[PDB]
Amino acid sequence: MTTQAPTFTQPLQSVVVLEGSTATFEAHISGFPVPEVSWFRDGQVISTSTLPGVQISFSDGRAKLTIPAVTKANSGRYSLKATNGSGQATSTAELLVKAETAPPNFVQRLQSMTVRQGSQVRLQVRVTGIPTPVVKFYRDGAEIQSSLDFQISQEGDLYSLLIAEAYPEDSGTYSVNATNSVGRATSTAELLVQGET
Amino acid sequence: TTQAPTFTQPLQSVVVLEGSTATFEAHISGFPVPEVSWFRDGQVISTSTLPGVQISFSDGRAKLTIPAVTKANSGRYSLKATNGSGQATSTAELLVKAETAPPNFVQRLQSMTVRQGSQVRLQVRVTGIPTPVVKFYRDGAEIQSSLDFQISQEGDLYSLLIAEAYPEDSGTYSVNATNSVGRATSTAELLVQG
Amino acid sequence: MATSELSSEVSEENSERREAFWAEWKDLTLSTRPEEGSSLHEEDTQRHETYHQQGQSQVLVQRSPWLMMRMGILGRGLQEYQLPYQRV
Repeated sequence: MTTQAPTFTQPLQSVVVLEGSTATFEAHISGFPVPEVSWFRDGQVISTSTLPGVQISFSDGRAKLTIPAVTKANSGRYSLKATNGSGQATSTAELLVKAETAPPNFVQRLQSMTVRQGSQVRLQVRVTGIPTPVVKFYRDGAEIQSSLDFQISQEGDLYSLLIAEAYPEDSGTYSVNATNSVGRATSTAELLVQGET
Repeated sequence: TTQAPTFTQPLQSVVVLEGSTATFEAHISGFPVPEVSWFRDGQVISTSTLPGVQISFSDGRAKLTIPAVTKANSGRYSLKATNGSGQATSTAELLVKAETAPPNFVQRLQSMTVRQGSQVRLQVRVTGIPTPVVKFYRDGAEIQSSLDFQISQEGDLYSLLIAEAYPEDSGTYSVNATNSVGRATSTAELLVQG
Repeated sequence: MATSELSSEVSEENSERREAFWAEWKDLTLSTRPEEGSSLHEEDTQRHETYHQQGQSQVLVQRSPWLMMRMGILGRGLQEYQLPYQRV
């Protein structure tokens, strides 16, 4: 009833999301006759041939583009273009896709223990991280190379160091250090091997 | 079992807008219950060095509240818990941002066709933080306030008053508003009929 | 302009058992997108008027050893995800 050029009642808004989750750009639009509407990535037109699974809708003045499962490669600038006989209107926002990461954590900590000469001894931790943390064992400050002498072995996310038979020379301060690209952690405990009585 | 203090949820960084409330929170377990104390940049926290701070510690839950933070409040915040068995420290950062906003035209320029000899008034309304710097232009050339082309500011309302328009005054007028976080531009066309 | 990097630390010790524990990690990272990143621009060919605007947006991504992320644009709300991230 009033020939009016297209105008964004509310522009697109950039969004940060978790790789693997859904992302949605939303905008509200006005105009008359009602605008033709269309979407772009980095200047390129968007179709189900460029972005399989995309859900696009445009009704009641509200235009929506949704990506059910976003990948890293989807990052870029997104534009909604609205056209009509009296003019034209564009809105651009970014999509930033972040990968899962978590710093090393000890869900189960090394634990100080007292034992008898000639006992089998197991020091074990349970470590979580993303990416998977590199883990090392130490005694009195020096790193342990798994070997007959101290068998280090992983079983799921549970790491353990077996002392086949323990002797006083083995008493000391042990510790495990877990690191990855986003953080580090250390769990230290003590082992006391009792002597002859 | 006396149990040394330990965190089940440590402090975590906090970013927040100048003037809002910032909040550090942590859950601590232990027995007997630890004596907790908070620090900033290594110096102990008190109403004296952080006016209006609120502190609380009940049911394993420690919590420090800062009412109306200011940039100067940024820094490392620590929480310490001790008891007979041992202690525990948990450290985190507080970064306060200036509440800012890109220039916005609440009222935009408007094209108008008028009569030779008329008084013409083109006006916009612009908001921003920091305060935008606003300038007027004709066809790309910046206009210099004067009696014939009077530019004035009234609150956040900016005006150009063309005392006497002529056909040579026709063209594309525009207003540019810029600030540290953005910029906005409104252009319109003035037609002066002879 | 300049990405900010906030780190958190934990340090606990137990003298009854002679056990200790440390941790330090990239807790919160705050980045600044260039205004060209989110812009709007309108042309009215009937009334010969144009409008343009662009603005910076700062993105905030947080993480923790307890397997839980947080992210968003500062000004809008944050979203909380549960690491080992699933689907509903």
